[PDB]
This record gives sequence, C-alpha cells and structure tokens, in this order.
Amino acid sequence: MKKRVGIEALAVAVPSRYVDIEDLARARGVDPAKYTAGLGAREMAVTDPGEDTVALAATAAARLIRQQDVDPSRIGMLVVGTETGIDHSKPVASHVQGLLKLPRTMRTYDTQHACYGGTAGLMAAVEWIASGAGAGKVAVVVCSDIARYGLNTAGEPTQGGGAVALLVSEQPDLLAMDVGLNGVCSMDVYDFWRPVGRREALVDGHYSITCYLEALSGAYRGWREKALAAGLVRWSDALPGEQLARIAYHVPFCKMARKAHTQLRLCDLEDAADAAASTPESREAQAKSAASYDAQVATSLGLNSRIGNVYTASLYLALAGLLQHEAGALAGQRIGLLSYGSGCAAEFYSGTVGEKAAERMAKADLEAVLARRERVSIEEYERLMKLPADAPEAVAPSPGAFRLTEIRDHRRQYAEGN
Amino acid sequence: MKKRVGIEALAVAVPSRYVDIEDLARARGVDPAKYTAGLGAREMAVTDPGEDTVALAATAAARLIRQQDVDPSRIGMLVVGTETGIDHSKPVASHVQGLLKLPRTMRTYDTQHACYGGTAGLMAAVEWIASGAGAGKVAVVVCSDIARYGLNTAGEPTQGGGAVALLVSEQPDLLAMDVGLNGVCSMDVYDFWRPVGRREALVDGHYSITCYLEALSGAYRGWREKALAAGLVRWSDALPGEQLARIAYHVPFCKMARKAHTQLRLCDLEDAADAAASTPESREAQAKSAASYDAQVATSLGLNSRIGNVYTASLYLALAGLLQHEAGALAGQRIGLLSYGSGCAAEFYSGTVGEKAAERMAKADLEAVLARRERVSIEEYERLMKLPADAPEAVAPSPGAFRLTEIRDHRRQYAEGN
Ligand SMILES: CC(C)(COP(=O)([O-])OP(=O)([O-])OC[C@H]1O[C@@H](n2cnc3c(N)ncnc32)[C@H](O)[C@@H]1OP(=O)([O-])[O-])[C@@H](O)C(=O)NCCC(=O)NCCSC(=O)C[C@@](C)(O)CC(=O)[O-]
Ligand SMILES: CC(C)(COP(=O)([O-])OP(=O)([O-])OC[C@H]1O[C@@H](n2cnc3c(N)ncnc32)[C@H](O)[C@@H]1OP(=O)([O-])[O-])[C@@H](O)C(=O)NCCC(=O)NCCSC(=O)C[C@@](C)(O)CC(=O)[O-]
Repeated sequence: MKKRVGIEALAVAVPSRYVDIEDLARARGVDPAKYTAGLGAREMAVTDPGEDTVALAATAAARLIRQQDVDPSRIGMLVVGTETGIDHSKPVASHVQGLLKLPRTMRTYDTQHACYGGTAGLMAAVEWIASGAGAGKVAVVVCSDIARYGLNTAGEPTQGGGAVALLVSEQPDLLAMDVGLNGVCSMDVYDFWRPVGRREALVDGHYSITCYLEALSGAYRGWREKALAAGLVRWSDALPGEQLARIAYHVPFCKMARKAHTQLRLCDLEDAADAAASTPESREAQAKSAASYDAQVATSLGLNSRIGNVYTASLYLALAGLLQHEAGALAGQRIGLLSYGSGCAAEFYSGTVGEKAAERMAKADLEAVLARRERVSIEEYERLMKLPADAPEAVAPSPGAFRLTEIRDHRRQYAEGN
Repeated sequence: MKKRVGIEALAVAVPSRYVDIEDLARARGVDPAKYTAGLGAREMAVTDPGEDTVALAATAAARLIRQQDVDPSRIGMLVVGTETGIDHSKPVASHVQGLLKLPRTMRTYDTQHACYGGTAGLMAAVEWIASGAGAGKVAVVVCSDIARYGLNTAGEPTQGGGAVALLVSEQPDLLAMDVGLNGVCSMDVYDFWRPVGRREALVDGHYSITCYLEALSGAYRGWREKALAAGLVRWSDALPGEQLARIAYHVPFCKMARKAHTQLRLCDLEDAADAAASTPESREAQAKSAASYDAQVATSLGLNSRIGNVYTASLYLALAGLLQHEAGALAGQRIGLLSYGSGCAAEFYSGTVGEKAAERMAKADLEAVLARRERVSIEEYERLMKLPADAPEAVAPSPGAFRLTEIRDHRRQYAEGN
C-alpha cells in the first residue's frame, strides 16, 4: 500500500483592480522596456484597503472549498502563511475560519518568514499527515499577501497582491511530495524586511538577488544529495536537475526565474566530478541554456506576469500556471520547487504530479479568476495606495468573495459578496 | 523497535527585573489579596526595551544548547512561537539563528496564534520528526513573549515576559508525546487581541475566561475519545482525566489553572454514561476536588507565580516547574497538557515522562535562572514601560545572554554578554 501526501488542489484569489506595467513606467519617467523586458512584468495587481490579507485569504479558501467540494469538517489544520499580518496576536487563520463558518476541530495559526512562510506551513501540514496524526483528514494552507514598496521606489514595479489556497491531503492529485528529501539553507540577513509600523518594505535589491541565489544553491544541493541517495536522479549524461520535468521558483518578478534556473544548473556544472575540465565561461553558457529554461521553467510564469509579487504565494502561482496547462502531460513525472524568503531561508523540494491533476486544475477555473479584474489608472492606484488601512472603498465583494468593510472598536468587520 | 518523539529538554530565560505584586496593588489602590489570593501572583517580570522578543528567545535557545550540549549542526528546524513579533517579514527565528551563529541546514520561521503559537510550532517539529523527514535531527522551538496590558488596566497584574526553549527529538527525555491523539477546538473570537501599532493588548477579560474554558472542553474531549480508543484511559471507578498523573495548563495567572482543572473534570462528570443521576451541585463539588487539584496540578505553578503571563511560554513554564521537582517520580507516567490561545484555539495532548527527565531538568538549573533577577520599584517599572521600543537601557547582558542595543538604519543591533 503506497501512501502519498501532498497538494490535492489549489485556488487563487486576486484583487479586483490592476494597472498596465507600461503605464507605471511612463508615470515614473522609466523606459517601459525596463519593466516588460528587464523584469518580465505585464500587469500589476493593486489594492484598496478592503482587500486586506484576511479578505484575500478567505476568498481563496472559500473558492477552494466550493470548487473542489471539500467537506469542511474534514479540515484538521488551517494555516495562513503571510508577511502581511494584521494583528500581533490574532491570526489571519482565525478570521478565515470565522468568515468561512468552518467547524472547530482544527488547528489554526499563521506562519511567518517573508516569502517562505507559506512553504513552512505547507510542510507542517504535509508532515502532520505523514506522521499519521492527520490520517483521514485534510489541511488548508493559504498563502496571502499584499506586496507594497511605495511610490517612486525601486521595488514598486514588482508589487502585487492576492492569495493561493492549497488543499493538502493523502490524495495529492496535484503534487505527491517526496517526504524527507527537502534541502534547506537559511541564514540571518537584512536583504528585505518590514518593521512593525512601516506599511512599505525596506530592501537592498541587488543584495536580495544574491541572497536568493545563495540560499537556492544550498537548498538545491541538499535536495540533490538526498535525491541521488534515493535513486530519483543520477549523475549521467544528463545533469541531475535536468531529470526533473519542470522546476518552479519563487517569482518576485518574472525574470528572476531565469536567474534562478541558471544558478541551479551552475550548481550541477560546478559540482560534477569532471568540473575541472570546464571554465566559468563554458559553465555559464551551458547553465544559461535557452532550451533548458524553455523546457523546464518558461510556462510557469503566465499568472505571475499578470499579478506581480504575491510574496508567500508567488511560488504557488507559478505551480498553478504550470499545471493549468500541462497537468495531464506532467502526470507521473517528478518536478522540483524552490521556495525563498528574505531574512532568509530557502527550501527545495520535489514531488510527482498526479493522474487527476488536470481535473483539479480545471475546477480551479483560473482564467475566470483573472478575467474578473478591471484595469485602473496610475493616478487611481496612487489614490488607493494613499488610503489608510482602515478606509476600505465602498464596493461590494464579488459573489462568494470577502472584503474588509470597517474597523469598529478595534474589531475588523467583513462582508461576503452575494 | 519502539520509536518515540517529543520534548528532550528545555531552558528558560527571564527578564533581569521584577516587581513584588503587592507593591503593584498598593500603587493601584487595590487590595493586595486580590492579586496574591484572587489571581495567585507573587512576582511580576518587567522589561526594558533591550529585553525584546529576540533577546529573550536567543538567551533561552543559547542556554538550551550550552546546558544540554546540543550539536548545533543537528538542528533542522528553528521555530519561534510568539505574539510579540518585531517585523512583519523577518522572523524572530532568523535573528536567533544569527545571534547563536547557527549553521544553515535548518528551516526557520515564526508561528502565531496568541498563546497557542508555541504549541503550533512544537507540533510542526514533532510531526516533521515523526513523518521521517526529521529522523536523525533535532528541532528547537522557542516560545518567547512580553505580555503588556498597560498602566491602570485590568490585565496589568497578569503581565510578564520571558522565553522557554524546547529541544525536540527522537530522544524525548522530558515528554514522549502521543502522536496523533491530540484534541483541538478553535473558533473565531475577539476575546483578546493586539492590532498592529498597539503596544498594549485589548481584552474582554471575563469573556476570555469563558472562551478558554469552552475551547479547553472541546480539546480535552477530542483527546479523551482518542485516548479511550487507544486504551490509554478507561471509564472506570476513576474518571478518564484522573488517570493522567498530572495535567499542565496554559497559565495566564495562577488561579486560572484551578478553573481549568475544574472544567476538565466537569467534562468527565457531565459525559459519564451515568451523568443523569447527578446534579450541577454534586458535579461541581466533585469537579472542584481539592485532592485532585493538589495531586495533578498544584506543583506546576511555582515558576509561573514568580514571572507572570509569558503568553506562548506559560504552559511550558508550568511543565518546567512540574518536572523541575517531580521528573524522577513521573518517569514512565503519562501526563496531559492543555494549550490555549485567544482568537482562539485550544489543543490538548499527552505524553510519557522519560527516564532521563530528571537529568535534563537538573541541567536546566532553573533556580539559578530565577536567582539572577533583581527587584525594582513600581515607579521604575513604570519608567521602563514608558520607554519607546527603540530605547534600550545601557546595561550589559549577563554571560551568554543577549540584549537589543539600538536600532540603526532600521536594523536591530544586539550584544552578547561576556
Ligand atoms: C529587482 C530590483 C532590484 C530591480 O530594480 P533596479 O535596480 O531599478 O533595476 P536594474 O537596474 O537591476 O534592472 C533590472 C533589469 O532590467 C534591465 N533593463 C533596464 N532597462 C532596460 C531596458 N530599457 N530595456 C531592456 N532591459 C532593461 C536591466 O539590464 C536589468 O537586467 P538584468 O540585470 O536582470 O539582466 C528592484 O525592483 C527591487 O529591489 N525589487 C524588490 C526586491 C526583489 O524583488 N528581490 C528579488 C530577490 S529577493 C526575493 O525574491 C524575496 C522577496 C523580495 O520576494 C521578499 C520576501 O521574501 O519577502
Ligand atoms: C483575569 C482578569 C479578568 C481579572 O481582572 P478583574 O476583573 O479586575 O478581577 P476579578 O473581579 O475577576 O477578580 C479576580 C479574582 O480575585 C478575587 N478577589 C478579588 N478581591 C479579592 C480579595 N480582596 N481577596 C481575595 N480574593 C479577591 C475575586 O473574587 C476573583 O476570584 P475568582 O472569580 O477567580 O474566584 C484580568 O486580570 C484580565 O483581563 N487579564 C487578562 C486576560 C486573561 O488573563 N484571561 C485569561 C483567559 S484568556 C488566556 O489565557 C489567553 C491569554 C490572556 O493568555 C492571551 C493569549 O492567548 O494571547
């Protein structure tokens, strides 16, 4: 009896509005090609205060339950990974539980480590199940965030917001994860952070890229050693990482995925028993292979390019885009995933796409999620950005979605769309 | 080959200063017996800004590693449960990793759900190990918090601060946990919370007591059903809960443990097949049994009464006090633990105290930890309370301990005591 654990399905929620990234460039006196070619952006989600971390998380989690016909009483863990917390004590997960009218027999809590928080919660849910404690039950892990750098900042064109809700179970139709094979690399850095009382992040941008790549290298190498010992990959005519059908990466901006994939391949090329016969120039040229990027990574960025950085959710939006179109082809094949969070930590893990992944992705109806949005001007984006966090716009949520309506006596109030 | 997982050892850190609780009563025009008898308090830890969540967590975690001779390279997870976070993105766990100069092959993140956050992280570490993923490695889970209600508030006499660091492993000398038997009960409430930008908690105090007891009842009942089915307890001449050698509870104030134990016993008395032959009066009198409280709970409060509410750490300070004196007697016996967090969630779990628990507790040297503190006046407590979070006092940390020294260019700086 082969037991499996992992991601059974997912759902996505996005803010109601977005801007065209070339409009942002023009408003900032920037060449639009810096954003479209340099960063790989197309459209940037923008929010108003009604689209807070709770509202986006609850919209995604409710959509998951409805689209996948989840029995809410089978949920034994509800975890929200976020870096956009709204209370020091009361977790987003508790608000989500209430808004969705979920029953009582579940753990609820939030996880925090920049863009790694969702992955940390995913592993906690997976290992709860794989330990036996969660046998017979499911978990819901929601990655929800709003990425804000501020007007006229270098990070501004990488903003975004939204949520991805993951169903975790013993029927992991999207991704049957290889338990215990993860690689991890973490160290205390100040590449990106956001002190309490600052609405916008602080970042040393180029250093943050170096930190991502450094942590990726350590995490990937740790996974590779375990995968070699488990017989899942080999040092052969193909590099170890080439034996993964696809690799999905944390996407702070779309061009980061190419940088990440080049670095992963360089790890193989530098570590091969015969590396001494190569040069930095020859290794770099091979690592940057357009064929490899096209085969393993390129199709994972379609949703990300239209939304922006959704912090904890960015890797899972890449997984979503990949499986949206390729789940049937990928059934039975092993793929890799690299999660990074500033501060920092990276974790690399693998899993096998399930036979029913295409079914679960069809039910997620992702083009309909993206089609509901409306474009706004940069002027309006700026006006909404300037609103205080307690001042949601007077607009109704979409059917089954949620919005913050007001804060009254320090208690946050929400509405569910009819 | 009987596999075991759970808590191998613990260490405690407390702030350098405390006040006498009767001095606080006099300063507030309150009868001191309200605090000493009504709440069960003796001494209240007070902080200055140098004793932040990071400094307390790092002090406790470094002390654990030194006292227990942990190989730092065997740590594969470092999790901080807290409701006193200091960054929206960068976790306390990442700062602890850096301050302790720990290596890179570990997950780092923080968990959040009021006073339940530490337990959530403990279960994530336990289940990482029990799934097989953490086989051969250990985890460190630190519960670190500073409880602040504010001058002249009803919650003020229940303040406190400190940290408890837990070593989690396949050699769980303190508590070999019963994996998969936990009971849990959670629901979305506003009993206690602390919005971003508020230094002091908001609380509906009497309602928070009702919420604790309600969630406890559900969590305990869920554990009891599983423990009955596993044959660990029986409905016999003894109530199910009486078959636990001891029960430790989240301690917001010491008298809360008696309220909690009475409620747990009432759950047994109300649920017994023959409950119809009793009355509320007879059940209450039996539930309130002094003999049962004295046998199962009373000795768990010695540290808590001298520190105050340490939020996520309060239950673990109760476990510490119990094992400090009774670990040898408890070896081979099963005990219960009830974790509660406002917002809210409760989880009830059990485990068996290990043969070497007394050894591990002796190495924690807890009376020395408490002896290092100094008493201050209420006037000085108030002066320190009024200091901004970025204004630590100019005092050195104790040997091997840590303090925040300053914030410079939005980066927190720390010192390690010589
Ligand atoms: C990403 C930066 C640093 C870029 O901001 P920047 O410094 O203004 O941009 P640049 O000068 O680095 O240019 C970017 C690319 O555009 C090119 N370019 C320029 N002009 C043109 C043009 N006319 N036509 C065509 N191309 C053009 C340019 O040559 C370059 O190409 P590349 O170096 O990639 O090969 C900034 O947006 C930033 O700081 N963003 C936020 C930080 C971030 O996303 N870091 C990523 C790594 S850390 C991470 O992923 C974690 C994170 C951020 O998500 C946080 C968390 O975990 O919580
Ligand atoms: C605990 C309260 C509500 C009490 O604050 P209060 O309302 O001022 O006190 P009280 O009137 O309820 O009195 C307390 C006890 O003192 C007695 N008393 C009175 N005077 C005398 C006297 N002269 N001589 C002898 N006894 C006296 C009095 O009769 C009573 O006895 P009891 O009802 O327990 O039997 C307040 O301190 C508060 O709000 N604290 C913070 C909230 C809290 O600790 N709640 C506990 C449950 S929730 C929890 O544990 C989660 C939490 C708080 O830790 C947060 C998280 O998870 O993050």
